[PDB]
Amino acid sequence: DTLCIGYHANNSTDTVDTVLEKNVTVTHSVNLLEDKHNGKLCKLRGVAPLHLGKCNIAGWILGNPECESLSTASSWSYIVETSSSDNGTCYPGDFIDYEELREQLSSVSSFERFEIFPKTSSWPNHDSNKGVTAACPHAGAKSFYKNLIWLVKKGNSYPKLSKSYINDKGKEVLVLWGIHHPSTSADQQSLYQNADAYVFVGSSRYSKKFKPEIAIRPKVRDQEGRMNYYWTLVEPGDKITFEATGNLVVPRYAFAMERNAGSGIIISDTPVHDCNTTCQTPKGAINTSLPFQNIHPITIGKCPKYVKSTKLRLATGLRNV
Amino acid sequence: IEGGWTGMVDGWYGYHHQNEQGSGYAADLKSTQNAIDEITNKVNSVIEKMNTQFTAKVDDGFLDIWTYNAELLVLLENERTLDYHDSNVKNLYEKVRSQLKNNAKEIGNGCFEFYHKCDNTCMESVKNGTYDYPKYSEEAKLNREEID
Ligand SMILES: *[C@@H]1O[C@H](CO)[C@@H](O[C@@H]2O[C@H](CO)[C@@H](O)[C@H](O)[C@H]2NC(C)=O)[C@H](O)[C@H]1NC(C)=O
Ligand SMILES: *[C@@H]1O[C@H](CO)[C@@H](O)[C@H](O)[C@H]1NC(C)=O
Ligand SMILES: *[C@@H]1O[C@H](CO)[C@@H](O)[C@H](O)[C@H]1NC(C)=O
Repeated sequence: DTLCIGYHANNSTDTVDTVLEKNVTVTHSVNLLEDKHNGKLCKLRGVAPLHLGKCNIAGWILGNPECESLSTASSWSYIVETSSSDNGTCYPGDFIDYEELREQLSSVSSFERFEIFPKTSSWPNHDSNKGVTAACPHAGAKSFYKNLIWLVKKGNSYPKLSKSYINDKGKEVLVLWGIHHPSTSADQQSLYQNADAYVFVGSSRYSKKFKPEIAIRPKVRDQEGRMNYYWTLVEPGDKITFEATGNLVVPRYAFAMERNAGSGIIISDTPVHDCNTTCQTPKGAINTSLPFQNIHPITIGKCPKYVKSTKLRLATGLRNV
Repeated sequence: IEGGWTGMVDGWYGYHHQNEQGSGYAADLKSTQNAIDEITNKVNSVIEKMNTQFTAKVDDGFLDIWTYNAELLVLLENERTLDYHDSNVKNLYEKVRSQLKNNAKEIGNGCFEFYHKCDNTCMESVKNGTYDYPKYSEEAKLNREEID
């Protein structure tokens, strides 16, 4: 006629950790991490990211010809570039304030490409057709970025150059140009005729003068010269001017745009889907009311705090046998 | 006690009794109640406490320690738990063991073998915290002494 005492041994197998014993199996626990994700890259709240496959942001924005087809949009949630996207500055050189630009462009609401200095109209006294390199081949022939023009002496004279644009668009206008530093004085002279050549660029938000550096850098894509790439945001009301006695690689296409509070740039070989989520990761997305995750240091939108720990498992209840 | 119960149902812990009536399982209420009332309470206060400063190495040095600081918070409240319930099992056992005393044999293993005849409302009586040692005293002493 007994009465005894005992406890629960659960069907549930998840193990947690203690001081004196690590491996230990329990009946109940909670996990504060999230290992799991949909293994996809989604539209973040109904907006699709932008995906540049073989191009990185520079070649894309510069209009590298390998980026010719790619995609477009007025809008994107974030930006994704692959591990394999190598199409950058095909003429060797430094992109300036690159990181900052990358951040401005992570999220965009309206993005409008317009040709800020028409190739036909804008440069009557300089030569707009010579501007190609083998450094930038397209279709088996010498080529250049689509969004810039490499301007060159017409003549045997390279006159002084000033063109101005007022921003009549409704938004910020991203404008990009570059500076050509040729390899030798002879090189300098062929292109711009003028050894004394300088370049100046200005606005309400921006003022800089440029002197090119003639020198022989190591051959890259066969170039011993260099090209620095610069940019700025011209305010809606604002005006921007350009002066050069040489060495200036002029804007052709610019972009009217309005930002969004930055998302990131995700670098992943993960594929996009028509799916959607709140929280995007390089590896995938996550639906969690969960506090953390070990998944990736890089998260987008509203996301669980990243953590480098393997497993966080508490205990709701006792051991089992 | 040397094992758990696959057959337990309503809760974490309780008793299993075979009387002249029948057998089977059951568990307690308040003991399981105020258990989680205290547990989920603790589960909160830990994680809640972590946060950050404003008490009035980029993140690379901070993070690694934040974790190391956090990881242990679990290795504690975890440890402080498997001991917590264990304590509540003991407490369950002893609250009966003092109640019954001479009346039942402690064979251990959470198990008691009643010297007298216990059937329901005596059982639940024990459970209610109200059990009569006098009621069953002789019914016990007789049966117990035949043994010795
Ligand atoms: C676009 O990217 C591809 C690969 O990222 C470039 O092609 C490589 O060019 C380099 C030197 O020009 C060579 O080492 C490789 O053998 C080439 N591979 C391929 C696929 O052709 C291509 O030149 C890039 N185009 C531009 C203008 O940047
Ligand atoms: C995902 O898609 C719907 C409808 O396409 C969109 O309107 C919504 O904002 C998204 N869901 C979220 C944010 O939970
Ligand atoms: C995951 O997110 C979607 C968003 O619409 C929702 O419908 C679904 O119930 C969520 N699942 C969980 C586990 O919360």
